[PDB]
Amino acid sequence: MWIMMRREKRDRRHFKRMRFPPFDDEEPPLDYADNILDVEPLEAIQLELDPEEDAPVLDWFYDHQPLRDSRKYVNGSTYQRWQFTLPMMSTLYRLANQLLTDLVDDNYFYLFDLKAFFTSKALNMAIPGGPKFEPLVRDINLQDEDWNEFNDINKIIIRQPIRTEYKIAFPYLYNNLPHHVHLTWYHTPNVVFIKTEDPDLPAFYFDPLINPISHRHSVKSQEPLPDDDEEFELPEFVEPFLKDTPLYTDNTANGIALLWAPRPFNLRSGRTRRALDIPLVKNWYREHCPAGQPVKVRVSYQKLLKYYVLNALKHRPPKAQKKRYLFRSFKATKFFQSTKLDWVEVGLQVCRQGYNMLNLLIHRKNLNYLHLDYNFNLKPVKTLTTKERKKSRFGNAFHLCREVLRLTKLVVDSHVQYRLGNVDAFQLADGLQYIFAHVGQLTGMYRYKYKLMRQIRMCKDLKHLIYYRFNTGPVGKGPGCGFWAAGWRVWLFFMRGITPLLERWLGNLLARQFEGQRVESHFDLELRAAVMHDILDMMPEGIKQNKARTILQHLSEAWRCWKANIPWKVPG
Amino acid sequence: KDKSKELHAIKERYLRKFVFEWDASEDTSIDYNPLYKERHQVQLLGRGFIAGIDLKQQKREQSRFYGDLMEKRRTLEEKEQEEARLRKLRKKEAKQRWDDRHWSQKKLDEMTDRDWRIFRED
Amino acid sequence: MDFLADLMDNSELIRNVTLCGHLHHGKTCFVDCLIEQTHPEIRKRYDQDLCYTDILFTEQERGVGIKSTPVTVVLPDTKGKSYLFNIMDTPGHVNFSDEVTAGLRISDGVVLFIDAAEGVMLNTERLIKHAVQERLAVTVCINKIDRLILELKLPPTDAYYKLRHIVDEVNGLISMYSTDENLILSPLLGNVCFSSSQYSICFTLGSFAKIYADTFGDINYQEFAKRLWGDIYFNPKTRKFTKKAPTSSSQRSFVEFILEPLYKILAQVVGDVDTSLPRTLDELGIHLTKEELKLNIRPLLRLVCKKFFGEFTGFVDMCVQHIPSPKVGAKPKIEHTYTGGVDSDLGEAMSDCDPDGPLMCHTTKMYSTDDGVQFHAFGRVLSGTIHAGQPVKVLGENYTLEDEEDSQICTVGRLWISVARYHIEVNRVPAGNWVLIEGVDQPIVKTATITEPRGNEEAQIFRPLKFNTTSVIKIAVEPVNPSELPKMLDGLRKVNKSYPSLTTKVEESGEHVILGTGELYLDCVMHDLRKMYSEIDIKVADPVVTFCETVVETSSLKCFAETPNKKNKITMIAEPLEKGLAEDIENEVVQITWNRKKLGEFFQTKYDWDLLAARSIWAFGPDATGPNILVDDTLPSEVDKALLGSVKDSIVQGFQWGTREGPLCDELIRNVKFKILDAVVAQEPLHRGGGQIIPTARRVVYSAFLMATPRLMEPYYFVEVQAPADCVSAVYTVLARRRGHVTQDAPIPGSPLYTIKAFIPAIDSFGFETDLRTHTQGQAFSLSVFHHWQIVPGDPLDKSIVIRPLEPQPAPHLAREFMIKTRRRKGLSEDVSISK
RNA sequence: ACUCUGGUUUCUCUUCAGAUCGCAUAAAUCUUUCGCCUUUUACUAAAGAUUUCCGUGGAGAGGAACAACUCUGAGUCUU
Ligand SMILES: O=P(O)(O)O[C@H]1[C@@H](OP(=O)(O)O)[C@@H](OP(=O)(O)O)[C@@H](OP(=O)(O)O)[C@@H](OP(=O)(O)O)[C@H]1OP(=O)(O)O
Repeated sequence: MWIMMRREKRDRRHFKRMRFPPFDDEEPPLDYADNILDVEPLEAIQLELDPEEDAPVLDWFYDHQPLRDSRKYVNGSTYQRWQFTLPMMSTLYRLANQLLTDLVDDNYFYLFDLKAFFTSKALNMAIPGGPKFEPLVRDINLQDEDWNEFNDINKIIIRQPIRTEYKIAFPYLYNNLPHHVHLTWYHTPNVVFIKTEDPDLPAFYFDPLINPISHRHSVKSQEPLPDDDEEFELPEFVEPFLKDTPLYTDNTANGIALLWAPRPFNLRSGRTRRALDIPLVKNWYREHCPAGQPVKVRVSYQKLLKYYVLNALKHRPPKAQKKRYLFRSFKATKFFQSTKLDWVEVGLQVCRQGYNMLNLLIHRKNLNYLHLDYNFNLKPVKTLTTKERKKSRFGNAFHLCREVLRLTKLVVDSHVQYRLGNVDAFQLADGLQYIFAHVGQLTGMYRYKYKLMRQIRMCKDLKHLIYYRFNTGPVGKGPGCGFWAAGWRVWLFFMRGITPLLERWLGNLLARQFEGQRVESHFDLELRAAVMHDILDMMPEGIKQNKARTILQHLSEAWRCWKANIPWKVPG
Repeated sequence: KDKSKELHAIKERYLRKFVFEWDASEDTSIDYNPLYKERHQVQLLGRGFIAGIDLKQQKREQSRFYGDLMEKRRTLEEKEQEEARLRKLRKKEAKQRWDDRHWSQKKLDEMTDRDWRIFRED
Repeated sequence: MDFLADLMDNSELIRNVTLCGHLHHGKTCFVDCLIEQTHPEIRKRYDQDLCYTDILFTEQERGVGIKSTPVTVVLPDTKGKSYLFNIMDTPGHVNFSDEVTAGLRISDGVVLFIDAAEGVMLNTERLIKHAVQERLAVTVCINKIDRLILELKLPPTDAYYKLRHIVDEVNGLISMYSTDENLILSPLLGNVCFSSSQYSICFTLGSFAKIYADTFGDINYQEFAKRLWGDIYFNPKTRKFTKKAPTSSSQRSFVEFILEPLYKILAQVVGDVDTSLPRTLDELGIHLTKEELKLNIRPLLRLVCKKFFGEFTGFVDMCVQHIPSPKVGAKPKIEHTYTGGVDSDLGEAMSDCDPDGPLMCHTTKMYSTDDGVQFHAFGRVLSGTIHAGQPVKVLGENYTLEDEEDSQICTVGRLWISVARYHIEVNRVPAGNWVLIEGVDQPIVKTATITEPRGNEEAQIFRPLKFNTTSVIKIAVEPVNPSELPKMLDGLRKVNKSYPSLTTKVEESGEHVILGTGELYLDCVMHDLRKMYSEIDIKVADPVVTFCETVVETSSLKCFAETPNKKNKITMIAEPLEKGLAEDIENEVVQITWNRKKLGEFFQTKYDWDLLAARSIWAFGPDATGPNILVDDTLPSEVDKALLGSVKDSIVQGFQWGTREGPLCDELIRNVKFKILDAVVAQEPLHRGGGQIIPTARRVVYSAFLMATPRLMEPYYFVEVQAPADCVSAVYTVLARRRGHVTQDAPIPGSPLYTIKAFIPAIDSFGFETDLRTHTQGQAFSLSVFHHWQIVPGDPLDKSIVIRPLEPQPAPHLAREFMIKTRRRKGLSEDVSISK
């Protein structure tokens, strides 16, 4: 997809960004039965596969769940623990060369490892390509260490300044107070690998990239050696172990080149991951630097790395659970049914369901001067008198729910536009990327939860990362990028974060029964209450219990006397 | 200007508003010395290329140092296949350069339905 | 398990080895493979290297071995005979040369490791020299053979060419260091092994002949083990090995019957793993199940090579018959190690390694515990037998027969022989073996001769641990809060114990100074000092370099010195030595133990010194190997020789200490010749005591040095870097920034990597190891080690030179800037005065 | 080359989770430290400690589908 979306952006001199919202207002979403069901969908974005090379993946490459039926490759319909042959894996690796840096070792990540970033954070220091962090401990006084006879300038020889990366490589030599510091010097022997470029060549070839050995025989540095027919003879049976098998097959160069492939492509087999959990451009901002790119994407690189390092550092092991699935209990319940359905139908269904929910929440107190349209915009039917304006107000939770519903409605309507032939597949992808990269502009949800700015900025940073890698060479600048999966996942992690908050606020709101400077108030009232409770408890239950106020007054008088430092001795 | 900057750095060491665009003050790549201002980009034996950047753009942008090294070391007996593979590549991406062509020099018979949509969009 | 102790008792089935080699050459992985061979429950992770011997945490995080680790293991041989192996896998970093020597004194065998794709490197160039100088049998094991196939993809003929080029380069290079002509290494002879640690491949020609014999049968693996390596070939029709080519497209025997099958099998397990893999395992007898065929390529390769080759018999029989046993290697070890040599009674008692003879075990390491309180010494019992609870006598490094005060009688608490992570407690350790002695930490720093009490009356000590490099870099250490200073004194003592060349020192200004070899070395030692021993906070000064003081020309006047009584008067002249003479002193080429005739002929021939003085040379600088020299040049008529011979000792005593301190600042004096032109000694031994001569000796030495034009000598590190050809300019630009200069830039044969050898000032080399990799984005890499000393540019004693606070000065000011701050660091006066 | 050998897939229930549960990564609450500081609701950005959320591995149990085509180790491994 990356290799082709760069071509239609180069082929289409101009590109038509799909309208947003792609649908009109005050108009309900189109019914699935009458329009979508009959219309034949347009062709999807797909690369024609060369049967001469890509044959191992030619049969199933663009399926919904590839090799789902093949019991040989996958375990079954649960779709976990796939097994892939080497031709298959080599073909996939060659096809994914546009999304894979050709780094064999990790020595290129000398001071851009996450351990070095942990060190930089714990030292309040920044690698030039690395992110900035707040100090772990302020230690401003420790920053203001006095001019002693130890750190005296006149005793110090300065030849080359002690740069930050020096103090990071050796955080126990060049600096002081190295708390919560990590070490990394993993200079793995730099693997000397020369990937083949000739389709036709011996797999074990002495390509000119290797300096010649230049074998010599000038000096008679002889060794114990025999002559011809000298007290030795070989049996006729004995031979080299492998004579029939060739020295190198056709799948030898691909197999060897597959050893030094990135992490996903050095596995013969492995478990299945979700679509959310695959960061495609993860190995892009992890790179050392952008090669001569402007400031607004350099800062994007540091801001991506900052969040990456923050997540790596703040990571915790998942807590032990009991595995109570949610939809499984729904299937157990008599109130739900299962059915295979088209996704676009599901979106048009959920948009109506959420619109009905929000209209019910609006008409919960029977205030007819607030109206929700089909684009999830809450508008007054008439200019609001102040009493009615204040009377019809909703907390941040309702607005957040409405705005996330607007986001999902925008996505669903874009897909409907694709299905109705209103836009092209390229146009659909570009529109989806614009939605997932400009949620703030399209939906004002950040005005109802400030933390969203992070995600907002995160997505924009991702855009910059992909664009500068997308608009390269003859591509030019324009709205021709549809690499939406980079920023698409972020709003889903935001979704899993906010799901219980809304599922709790709505539950409190949509229920039969509704529910909705403290230490100095703690030990005064509670202590006095406990004292009075005990005294009245052991005090006899007779008519004498009229003396409760007397006991309280005695307590107050004793407290006053201690406060007034005056002798207090009640005689009786 | 490197000297004054590095001496200044030595002296440093030893002595409501919903904005989405970041600030330029969070940039950290600023360097006072050349060895980190201009890092030697990994040529990666010339056969390895950065992921996001296009391939042939890197090839023509490359320092060509390994190109001339190969020109020096390669012998005539194994240059024929190099020339043949290079010309075959040039031909096979020339297929894409000519078959997949902009409508500005595609005639009506050459112009296809996809090219028709390209022209109408324009 | 008890068979371990039974074999422990014997002293002829035991080998003491060091798997010394360059940085990251698979030594630790080799020991890990041996452990995986012996212990079945210890299985390496699929991806992460287990690194069994890397027991301390800092090397588990930095990825580089730091401290040698003992490994005691029973290994079957090619014929199946068990052998007890003592393995000292020394750290490979050149800045960690301490532990190589520390493990080399207590070992008889050297098993070199060379990367197949890297060839001979900087480190190995010094280990071959060191092992030859310590008189050990040297054996080479080219490790990481897989790199020639799975990474380089060389043709098998070119793979053999690379292997022979790295094999003969070892032989060619070692011929300079080894006087004897029995030290020629070749796999056909049995000196050379070939291995890939990651995939557990390991073989000598004998072992592979054993595999073929195992398969086909009726094969004598010795005769076929011979006639494999070399330029000879194999004739498929006559079944005979011939020097000449049997065909036009012939192939060497080694490639034809060893390298080619390896190529084919590993290509079949990395290519066509699904189609032609069962076919190539049926042809080899390797039967595998379904579940062990579903792994990734690397574990599958390791498993298949384990099944095919089998146990590590090639290394075992390579080691057994090519390094001497302790009972055989004791004589050279003693004549090079024991101070008295073999001649003394104890010396002769060592030539046979009698388990019941006198016990004078030698300890050369300190392996701390997990709490860091007590230090478990590690040493070789060269003779005798030790027991738990035995009352033993620990000697020292300054202990002599006359100085009986440098010893302590201790109690050996427990005894256990250690193999990396787990230790095996034993009540008795016989002779010729290794042991961690416990409870002897108190009276020892570094080496010790732990011997019998009141049983070894005339026993001497073992020679001090001589190193290959020199402790050059110098860092100041203080506590953050001086209220816990004593907490840091014991930590400094502990790190001084656990680091053979660490040199703690307190100077006049109340400054604590730590001496080390390199940046990584000091990083590790201070990490130990902080998080391990002291568990307090420590301020560190930025690293500084120790300097030296020298002369270039004779003094303008014959400055002299007299005792306060104004009776004795010594006049001396300081002049430089011949170029290269200083090196011929530090290399032990000539000693003070030489007779007069031999030294006279030496200086008459090699240095054309007149015999009138060639037989009148008293001392050689500070200590014994000091590069300076004291020369007696007074005419006999004016100075009575009988009267001279009384102060002949005291003058040297004031000179061997006079050159150690240095007048300019507290730095060594190097490359200086002292001529005495006049001596007026007291005619009576009353007023000419040491307390009067020695101050006069140091004063006249300082006066001659100062009147002679003085200079500072800075130590240059010899830096090799390996980078691809696209980064060679990226090394030139960096090295030109730090006053360095490149000597050579040689491409490594059989690999695109280069090797740039250059010199760089040690004070200018701080961060260069990081200044290079970051500039080349990690492709280049550098290693540094002290090479020589050079006159610092400029005159150190010019008053017109102004030292600005916080910016580098040009070259001419360096000699003035370096000492003065050093003087300021020493707490001395601002300038130098003739009175000093 | 004789034997017995005997399923995998799928959907649930119940627990245990050491481990990158996850080669991915959100939100909330609380306690400190800053920033702001004009009150909640949003925040600020680091630390620590929690919780819910999207997922996961293992073990067992119960059904359903290939439950019956197989298949695997064992063996005396029978010219
Ligand atoms: O205005 P600039 O800062 O120079 O950047 C613009 C801007 O994008 P950003 O401002 O987000 O970088 C454009 O529109 P907005 O994104 O502001 O709406 C558009 O970006 P889109 O394609 O996302 O609309 C365009 O990009 P292009 O030239 O590819 O059309 C380009 O962004 P880049 O500077 O990242 O190229």
